[PDB]
Amino acid sequence: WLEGIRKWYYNAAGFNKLGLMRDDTIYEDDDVKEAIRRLPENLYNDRVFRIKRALDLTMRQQILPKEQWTKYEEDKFYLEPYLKEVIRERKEREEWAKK
Amino acid sequence: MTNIRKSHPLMKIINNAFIDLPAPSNISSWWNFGSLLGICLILQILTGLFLAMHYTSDTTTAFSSVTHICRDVNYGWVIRYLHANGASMFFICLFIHVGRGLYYGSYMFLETWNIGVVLLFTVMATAFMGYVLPWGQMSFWGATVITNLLSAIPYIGTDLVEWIWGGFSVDKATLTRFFAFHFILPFIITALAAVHLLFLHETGSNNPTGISSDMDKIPFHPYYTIKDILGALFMMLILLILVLFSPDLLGDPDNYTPANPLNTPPHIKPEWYFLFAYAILRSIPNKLGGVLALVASILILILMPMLHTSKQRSMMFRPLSQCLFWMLVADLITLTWIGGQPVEHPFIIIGQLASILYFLIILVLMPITSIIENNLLKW
Amino acid sequence: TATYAQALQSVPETQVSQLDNGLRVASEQSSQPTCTVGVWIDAGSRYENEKNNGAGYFVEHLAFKGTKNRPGSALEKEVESMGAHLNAYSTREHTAYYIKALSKDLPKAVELLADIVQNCSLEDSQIEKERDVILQELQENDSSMRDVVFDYLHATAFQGTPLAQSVEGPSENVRKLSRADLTEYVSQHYKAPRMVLAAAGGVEHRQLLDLAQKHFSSLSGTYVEDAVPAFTPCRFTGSEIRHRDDALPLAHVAIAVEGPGWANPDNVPLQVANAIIGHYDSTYGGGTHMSSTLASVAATRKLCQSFQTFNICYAETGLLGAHFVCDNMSIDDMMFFLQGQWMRLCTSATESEVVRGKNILRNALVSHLDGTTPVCEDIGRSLLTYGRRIPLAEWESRIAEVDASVVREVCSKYFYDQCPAVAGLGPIEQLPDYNRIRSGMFWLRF
Amino acid sequence: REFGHLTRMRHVITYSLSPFEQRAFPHYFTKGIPNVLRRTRACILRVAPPFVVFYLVYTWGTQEFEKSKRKNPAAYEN
Amino acid sequence: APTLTARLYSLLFRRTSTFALTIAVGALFFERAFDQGADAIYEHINQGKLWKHIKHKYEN
Amino acid sequence: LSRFLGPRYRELARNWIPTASMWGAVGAVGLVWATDWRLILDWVPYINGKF
Ligand code: HEM
Ligand code: HEM
Repeated sequence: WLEGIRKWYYNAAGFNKLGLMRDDTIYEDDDVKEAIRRLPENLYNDRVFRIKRALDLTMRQQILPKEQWTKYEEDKFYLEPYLKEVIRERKEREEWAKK
Repeated sequence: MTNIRKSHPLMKIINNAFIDLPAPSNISSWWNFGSLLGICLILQILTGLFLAMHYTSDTTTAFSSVTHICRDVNYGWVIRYLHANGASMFFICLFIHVGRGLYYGSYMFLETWNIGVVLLFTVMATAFMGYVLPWGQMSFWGATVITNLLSAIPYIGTDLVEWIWGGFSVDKATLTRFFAFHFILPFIITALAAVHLLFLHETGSNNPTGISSDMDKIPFHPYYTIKDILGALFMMLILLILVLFSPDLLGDPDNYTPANPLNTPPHIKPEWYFLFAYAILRSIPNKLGGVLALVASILILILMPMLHTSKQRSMMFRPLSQCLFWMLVADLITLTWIGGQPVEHPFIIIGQLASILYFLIILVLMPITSIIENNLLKW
Repeated sequence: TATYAQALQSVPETQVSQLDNGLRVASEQSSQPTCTVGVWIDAGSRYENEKNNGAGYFVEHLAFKGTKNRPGSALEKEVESMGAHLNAYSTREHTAYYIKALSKDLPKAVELLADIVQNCSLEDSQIEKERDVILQELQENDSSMRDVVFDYLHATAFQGTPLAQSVEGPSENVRKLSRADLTEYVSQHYKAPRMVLAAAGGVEHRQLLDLAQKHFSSLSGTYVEDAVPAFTPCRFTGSEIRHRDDALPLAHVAIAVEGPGWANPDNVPLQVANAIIGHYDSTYGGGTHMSSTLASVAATRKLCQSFQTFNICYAETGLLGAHFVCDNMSIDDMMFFLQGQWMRLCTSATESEVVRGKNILRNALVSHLDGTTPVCEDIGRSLLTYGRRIPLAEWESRIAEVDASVVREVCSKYFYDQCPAVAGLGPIEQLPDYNRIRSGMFWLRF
Repeated sequence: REFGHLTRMRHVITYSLSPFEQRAFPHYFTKGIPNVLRRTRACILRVAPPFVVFYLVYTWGTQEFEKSKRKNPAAYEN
Repeated sequence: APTLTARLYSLLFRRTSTFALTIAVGALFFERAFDQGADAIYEHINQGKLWKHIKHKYEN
Repeated sequence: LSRFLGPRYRELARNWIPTASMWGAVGAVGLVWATDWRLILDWVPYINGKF
């Protein structure tokens, strides 16, 4: 039901077409930058290569072959725990600042 | 020894600015419109300086001076129509540029975006004052209405309006003032462009994907230089087609009758670029409300960064936001069309609906849709 | 389940008694088997003129070097044989000799202290030996950057005043000093009304008083030919002294403003304010998360190796400020942040940081007054300065009275739009010119 | 932001052939045309519909305005 | 016993806000006073010549 | 916004409010004087000697 429309949006958004994953496309604010610098090196190198390949594909206005597109289930939110921890720590610092 | 390009101070600045500036490899043709704006500004400055060598700003001689430029001056017609159509090309490229900024989330570069809004205001003022200079019927009466719009401001109001007019109504003082201001403003625009480029270089350039491209950067000199030259050639193709094949396509014919303060032209409309704001103004009946709406139409670009609720910078991977963005573009086209058309029964309601939809799309629909998208992507 | 207030109430109370000659005998009694008995004398460099400056340091140097009753080796042998530790410290305002010893050895310790204070040999050969040692120690003290920058701060802040003089004194005075000058210094400044006998630990006040009556009674407060030294208020001059030595690795800067006297009530809010500003060293573990904004920024940007805030108080004036060691290219930034913190406390201090500062001050007060040596030192210094040992309960009440309004008031009075005194050492070229430093002392917004 | 220290990247290998030894227009039509059609197919679903609405409104607005200008016979009837 | 100048500092010059307000009010009043005084001086120096000095003869 | 809706921020606000009011007074006087706004100056004594 909801998973149907979410899967629709996943296909509608093209980051699977470029071989990217959802966390690769997040906007790099300060929290995102801290989360990135907290990534383990394997995850970090995978991220940079994915983004480089995507930028290359967009440069030539081409898309990755259909079999190599990311799968909605296979997509893994590598950055989510680190980003959540960064956000939680920032929230605590703000809360201490409040009073 | 050292490389002169790196070492020498002025050459160092030029090198970092244009030669060896790290640029993303994937920026598309939409990014060429900034360099196209620069070329348009330079062409306008040269063209207007050469026009001013033959233009006298007195009301008795202004229209006769433009006729002298068109007829007697060697290749004067080429220059005059290059200027007139270059203004339209400037505004086309500005609209496309701001559209690119909205679509690809380039507004996150806060200072660059704000300096850009300031530049848009300056360019619009420059064009509005410049259109008065030929002193045709349309020039005089458009100036009358647009300056009379300022009377809606409470208190200062009439005082400010007459101060700008230099008198009770638009007259010789206003024409000369507009000539002087139209001369000086492009140079301020040129300086603000340098400020704009500085702020952008602080943060680099955004890519169509919207993801940081520090991993994939290419030197500007060996690539985007020839790309921008190709874009400039295409722009010259379009502009020269306008200048030569259809010289009076984007201009109202009623600017060729000398201005008569005692007779209103059959229709009073601003130039095509101002038409959407003219329609927005006409939509609201109250004068002060119309002026505030006209100001807000442009100032909403200031609020655009604050209204960004999506987790993805660009709309490339936001299909619903893409649909809303193209609805906004169609709405702007509709507003232009309404502004061209007279204020009668069919067009009044269309204009009101278009204005409401424009503000709604920018303020409420786009942020809510972005939030829905984030929820869809399991954020 | 004793509470902080109850604990303060249960603190042993100092009993002060005065011998007829004017010596004040003070004691705080604890169950500890070890006691620290010391004589605090109200003599220092601030009571010395130009020619005799540094005589106090000389007398301190040779005080343990022999007495008429027991020769030079004898005093040391007695002190070490009973296991006691004998130590002396000389400051610009105070001079003290204290003995750490077992409680059962209190009588012998009092005897030795009386002999040192009164019957000092000042033998000429020992005088020459101590002259050589003191010249060498001046050369050594040149190396200690912190001491040098603080001496520069005193010189520039209190120029033309006796407080400017260093405790050790100029080398020329050291080599020119004679036995007559040292004897005259002892006769003039070591007087019974200006001395305090203080003890802490396993000491009975009655026993200490009886021992004092036995030994210190002969010492008199009469001045020969009625030549009575008279205290002189010292002017605070806003000035800048820069010893630019780019060879030095790190730059030391000390900046201060005139502060309250010892007895002025505003010391407590100012100490709270300084605690709010805090102190930082590169070795601190807290780093960025430390509450002090200056410390946090310094840790984040590695601005300074160390920075600390000091509240030096003398009888009628004081130096209030901070001392920070930083790289050559970070001095301007650190000065900007320090002055920003000063102005923020002056203008827009908040309740929470005030509570933090008060708690830090309470902990510092209670922690410092631990052990016989610090307790005896506090007793002697409090009797000399405050005329009374302020009990910890009184300190707690005065701290509790402090609020954000009080901190803002006192900081505006002492820190805002006031000309500062700056001393710099090392690669201090980036240190802002005095006009910029003075401009930083006020905010155009406020 | 100089070229040397932009970011940190590890174990990425790129092979690039010279401009002179490669064709400027490799398969410009053979592969370009199918790629354009693919790009048009994806984009036209989103870009076009908003503009289609404008064409309807433009047509309806022009027709309605012309209708208003035309005389109402009932007004001059009787 | 604070002097006048110390009183002025502690009242208006200590904080930049009161300083600026003082500057503004002084500006207004000084403008008025200087204008009046200088106009009086100029009129007196040019007494008998200015039209304002002779308008009454030709007026009414 | 919710970050700044805190008691310490209220304390800072109270601390800077008199300063803000003084700056507002400076601005008002500046405006009235620069424009020589007669509406306000009319009441002002000995400035009413003009106009
Ligand atoms: C005379 C007017 C202007 C000139 C000469 C100018 C010039 C430029 C140039 C050369 C660039 C480099 C990137 C590119 O060319 O795409 C740029 C980028 C940019 N400009 Fe301006 N521009 C003007 C007006 C504006 C306006 C009106 C806005 C916003 C309302 C604006 C906002 C931006 C933004 C957001 C970027 C970022 C582009 C990116 O992310 O790569 N500019 N501009
Ligand atoms: C850079 C942006 C500029 C824009 C957008 C601009 C725009 C315009 C426009 C729309 C007109 C009216 C054209 C017509 O209807 O005939 C005009 C006329 C004129 N402009 Fe500019 N202009 C620019 C720069 C300059 C500069 C730098 C000068 C320097 C002298 C200048 C001098 C003139 C003169 C003398 C006229 C009157 C001659 C004529 O209308 O043909 N312009 N300008």
